[PDB]
Amino acid sequence: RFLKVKNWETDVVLTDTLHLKSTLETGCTEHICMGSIMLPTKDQLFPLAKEFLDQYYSSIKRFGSKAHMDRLEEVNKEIESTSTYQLKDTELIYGAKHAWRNASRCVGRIQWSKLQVFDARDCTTAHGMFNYICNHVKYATNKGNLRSAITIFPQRTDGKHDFRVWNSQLIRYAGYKQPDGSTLGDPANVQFTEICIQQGWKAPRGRFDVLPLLLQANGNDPELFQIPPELVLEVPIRHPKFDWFKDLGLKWYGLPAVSNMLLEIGGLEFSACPFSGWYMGTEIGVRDYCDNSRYNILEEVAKKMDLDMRKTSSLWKDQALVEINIAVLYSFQSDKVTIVDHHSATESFIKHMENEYRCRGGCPADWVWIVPPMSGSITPVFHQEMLNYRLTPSFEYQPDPWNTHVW
Amino acid sequence: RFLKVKNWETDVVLTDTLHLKSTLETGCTEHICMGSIMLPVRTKDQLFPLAKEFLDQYYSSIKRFGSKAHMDRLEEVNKEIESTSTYQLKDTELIYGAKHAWRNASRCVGRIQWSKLQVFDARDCTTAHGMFNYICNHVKYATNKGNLRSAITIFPQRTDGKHDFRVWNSQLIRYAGYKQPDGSTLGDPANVQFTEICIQQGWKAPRGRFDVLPLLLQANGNDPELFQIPPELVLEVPIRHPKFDWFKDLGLKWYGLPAVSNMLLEIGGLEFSACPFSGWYMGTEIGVRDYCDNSRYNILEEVAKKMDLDMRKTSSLWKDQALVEINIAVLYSFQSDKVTIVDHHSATESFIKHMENEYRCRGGCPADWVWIVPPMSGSITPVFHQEMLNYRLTPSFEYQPDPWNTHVWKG
Ligand code: HEM
Ligand code: HEM
Ligand SMILES: Cc1cc(N)nc(CCc2cc(F)cc(CC[C@@H]3C[C@H](F)CN3C)c2)c1
Ligand SMILES: Cc1cc(N)nc(CCc2cc(F)cc(CC[C@@H]3C[C@H](F)CN3C)c2)c1
Ligand SMILES: C[C@H](O)[C@H](O)[C@H]1CNc2nc(N)[nH]c(=O)c2N1
Ligand SMILES: C[C@H](O)[C@H](O)[C@H]1CNc2nc(N)[nH]c(=O)c2N1
Ligand SMILES: [Zn+2]
Repeated sequence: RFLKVKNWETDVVLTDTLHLKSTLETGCTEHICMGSIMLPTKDQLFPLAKEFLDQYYSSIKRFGSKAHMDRLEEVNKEIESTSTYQLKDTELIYGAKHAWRNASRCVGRIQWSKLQVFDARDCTTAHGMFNYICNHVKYATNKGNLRSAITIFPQRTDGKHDFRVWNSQLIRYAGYKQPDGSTLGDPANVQFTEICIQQGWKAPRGRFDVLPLLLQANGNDPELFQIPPELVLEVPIRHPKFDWFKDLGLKWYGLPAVSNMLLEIGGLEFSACPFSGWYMGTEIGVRDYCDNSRYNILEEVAKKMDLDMRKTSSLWKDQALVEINIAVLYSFQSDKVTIVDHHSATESFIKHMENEYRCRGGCPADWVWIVPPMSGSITPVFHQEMLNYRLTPSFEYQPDPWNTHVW
Repeated sequence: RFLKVKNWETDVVLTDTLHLKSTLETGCTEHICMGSIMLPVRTKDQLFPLAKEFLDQYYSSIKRFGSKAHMDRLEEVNKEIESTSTYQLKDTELIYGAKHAWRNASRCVGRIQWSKLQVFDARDCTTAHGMFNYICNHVKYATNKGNLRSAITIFPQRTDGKHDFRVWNSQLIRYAGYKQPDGSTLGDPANVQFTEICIQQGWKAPRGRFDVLPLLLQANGNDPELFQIPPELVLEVPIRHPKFDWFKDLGLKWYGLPAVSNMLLEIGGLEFSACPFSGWYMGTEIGVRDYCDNSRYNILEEVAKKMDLDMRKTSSLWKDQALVEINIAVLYSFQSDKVTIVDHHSATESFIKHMENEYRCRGGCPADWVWIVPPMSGSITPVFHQEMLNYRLTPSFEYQPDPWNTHVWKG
C-alpha cells in the first residue's frame, strides 16, 4: 500500500506514498481499467476548505499554529454565514501553483512553482475580462521569451453568475466547412468558428484566421472581442533543409493558453481561469498539423518530398512527420520563440518525477498522456511506470458553455 | 450495466457488455490507476468452479449449452477432480482454450488472427529431449520457409508445482548477450543473464554479436538441459536499406520467427507452464525496440553518424530521423526475402477492424492502450485516438516468475 514504480530503462525504483492523500476517483475499478478514457452546499464545503488550509499551513511549516487555527475558525465562520468564502491572495497563489503541480496529464510540470498568478477576482464585465486577458497574453508572450501565467476570474456563486471564456484556447485558428466537401482552416474549431459568426463575427475566411474572444461575465450573454494582432505572436513555418517548405504557407501561434478548464481550490470553483505556458514541438507538428481530424498535411508534405506513397510500409507518413516536426522547432528557435522538443521535455519530466518522489513522496502521472505522440519509446518516459491518482487543488474539465448557458 | 468507448478521430462509439464476464482483477482501484505498471499452488477447492465456468463457455460456443453432452462432461470432470485433484481437457477443449487465451490477450495488437492458431498437443511429452523434438517441429511448421503460420505447443499441465515443464528461454529464438570486463555489452544486452546461465550449464559460446542461444528445457520438474536448434531451422534476415548502401555494412541481421516461450497458459483452472507460441513480427518490435532501445543494440548513434545528421542538440530530431530509416530497413529486408512482417500502420488498422467486430459479435474487446499503441509515430495510427477498456478474461496468458529463481536443483 506504499506503492513502487520501476523505470525499466534504468531499473530505478521510486516508492510512492503521496497517493494515499488522494481524494477524488479515477474511474477505474478492480475489474476494469479506464486509463485510456478521455473524460470520466454548506456541508460539503467546510471539510474541503479545512483540507486545503491544512495542507497550506503545512507547506509554510505553520501546521497547528495560532495563525492556522485562527484562519480555520475564520473560514469556518464565513462559510456558516455566507455559504462560501474568499481565498487570501497567498492561498490563491498556492492553490493555483498546486493545481498545475497536481495535473497528472501535464509533462511540463517541472516548472510548476514559477507560475505567475493574476488575480482578476475584482472583474465584473466582459470588457474587463478582455482587458485582463490582453494583459495576460502580453505578459506571457514577452516578445517570445514566454512566461507561464494564469489569470483567475471570480469564482462560481450559484451557477447562474458563472464567468466563462467560451474559447477552448485564447488563441486559435478558425475553421470553415466547405460547400464542396471538407474543411478550410482548423476542423477542430468548426463549431466554435460557427458560433462566433452565428453570434456576430465577420470571418475573413482564410486558413489561419485568429478567432475572436467570446467572453461571459457574471452569466450574461457572451461578447466578441478581437485580440490586438500585435499581441498574437506567430511563427512562419519553414524547414532548415527544404526550401519548398515555406511554399506550404504554414504558420502557428507562439502562445498555448488553455481557457476552458475549471480550477478547484479548497472547494471553490473558478470557471474562468485561462492559463498558458510554452509549446512542446509535437503538439503543433504531430497533432495540429498531422491529425486526420485537423490540418492533415501529411499527404502534401510526402508528395513534395517525392516519397513512395503507394504502400504504408515505406513509412512515408513517418518520414514526413519527422521533417514537419524538425521544421516547427527550427522555425520557433529561429524566431527566438520559446519551444521545447519532446526529448528535452520528457527528460525534464523524469527529473521532475525524481524531485517529487524525493521532496514530496509521489507524483501523479498519466502515461497515456505523458508519452509524446511520436517516437514514444526513444523517450525516457516510455519506460517509466507511473501511478495515476487525483489530488486537489486541480484543473477539471467542464461542459461547453453553449450547451448550458440560459441564453 | 453497459459501457461506451469513443474513437475521437471518427466519433465511432461502441458499447461493451463483455466486461461483465470479467473475473480476475486489474490492479487498479477507484483511487489509483496502475495502467502503466508492467507486471503487477492450486487446490481442489476452487478448481471445479473454474472448470465449470470454462466448460460453460465451451459448450455455449458450440451451441450445446445445457445439452446432455454438456452435463455429462461437467459430471465427468467433477468426479475426476474429487478423485484425482485435477482433470484432463479433451482435445477440442484445449484448442478452444488456447485460441481464446490469445483472443483475450488485451496487450496484443495482432489478435485479428486469433481464430487461425495451429495448436500442437504435447501433453504426452515426458523428457527434455522430447521437448526439444516438439519445439523443433513447431519452429519448422511455423517458419514455413518464410510464409509464417501462428502456432502454439502445449506441454503437460502443472500438477503439484514440483514437476513443472518450463522453457527457460524467454523466446525460442534469441541472440546471446555478453558482458565484457570493460563494461560494454556484445550482442543483445537484454539476454545477458540468460546467456550466463547457459554458459554455466555448459554452453560453448561463440561470443559473436548474433549468436542464436541454445534451448534450455525443463521436463517434469527435473534440472534443465541444453539443446542447439538446428541452424537450418533458424530463418534469419540480413538488414539492408533500400536507399542507403552503407546500411548493410553495419552487419545487422534478425531472426524471422517471434516465439514467446516463458508465459503461463490458464484454461479452466489448469496451468500450462510451458506453452511456447509464435506469430510474425510487427516491424517496430525489431527496428524500434530491439535495435534502438538504449538498453538493447542501441544503433541510433552509428546510424545517425553514417547519415551525417546534426547530432549535437536533440532538437534536430536526429534520433527520430535515424529511427525511421532503421524501421524502413527492417521492413524492406523482410519483404525482400519474402519473410512475413507487418508494418505498424497495417497492424493497427487491422486491430481497429478486429476490435469493432469483437464489440459487435462478442460485446467487447479488452485492450491495453499502453501496449497497443506502437512505439513510434503513435498518433498517426488509428489506435491512438481509440478509447479502450482493459479487463481480464479467461482463458488467459499470464506472466510467471523466471524458473531459475524458483527451481529446486537436483544436481
Ligand atoms: C510551460 C510549459 C508546458 C508544457 C510544455 C506543457 C505540456 C503539456 C502537454 C504536452 C499536455 C498534453 C495535453 C495535450 O497533448 O493536449 C499538457 C496537459 C496539461 N497541462 Fe501542461 N504544459 C505546460 C504548461 C502548463 C501550465 C502553465 C499549466 C497550468 C497552470 C498546465 C496545465 C495542464 C493541464 C491541466 C493539462 C491536462 C489537461 C487534461 O486533463 O486533459 N500546463 N501539458
Ligand atoms: C500473428 C502476429 C502477431 C503479432 C503481429 C503480435 C504482436 C504483438 C505485440 C506488438 C505485442 C506487444 C508486446 C511487445 O511489444 O513486446 C504483443 C503482445 C502479446 N501477444 Fe501478440 N502478436 C502476434 C501473435 C500472437 C500469438 C500467436 C499469440 C498467442 C498465441 C500472441 C499473444 C500475445 C500476448 C499474450 C501478448 C501480451 C504480452 C504481455 O502481457 O506482456 N500474439 N503481440
Ligand atoms: C498551457 C499549455 C501548455 C502547453 N504546452 N500545451 C497546452 C495545450 C494542452 C492542453 C492542456 C489542457 F489543460 C487542456 C487541453 C484540451 C485538450 C483537447 C480537448 C479535447 F478534450 C481533446 N484535446 C485535443 C489541452 C497548454
Ligand atoms: C507471438 C508474438 C508475435 C509478435 N509479433 N511478437 C511477439 C513478441 C511480443 C511479446 C508477446 C508476448 F506474448 C509476450 C512477450 C513478453 C514481453 C517481453 C518482456 C519485456 F517487456 C520485453 N518483451 C520482449 C512479448 C510475440
Ligand atoms: C512503463 C511501461 O508500462 C512499459 O515501458 C511498457 C509500456 N508499453 C509497452 N508497449 C509495448 N508494446 N511493449 C512494451 O515493452 C511496453 N513497455
Ligand atoms: C483515446 C485516447 O485516450 C486519446 O486519443 C488520447 C490518448 N493520449 C493523448 N495524449 C495527449 N498528450 N493528448 C491527447 O489528446 C491524447 N489523446
Ligand atoms: Zn486503471
